[PDB]
Amino acid sequence: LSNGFFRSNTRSESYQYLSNLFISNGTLLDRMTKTLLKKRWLFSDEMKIGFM
Amino acid sequence: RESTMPDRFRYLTKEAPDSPIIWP
Repeated sequence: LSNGFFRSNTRSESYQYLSNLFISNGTLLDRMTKTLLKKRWLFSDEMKIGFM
Repeated sequence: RESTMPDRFRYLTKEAPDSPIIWP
């Protein structure tokens, strides 16, 4: 299995890009987690409202 | 009473009254 070290590094770069994108927009997920803890149920219209 | 129901839909589980007929 010479094809096991290739997928791992691809997922590593995917994780790095996801981390770099999530770090800058951390306030969005922070307020959104506060909202989810506040009101138990949650939809996509609330996504688009709370993207600010 | 604890329930797994969202807060937005709470008004949709009650039967609203209707205006009675008046033309007779």
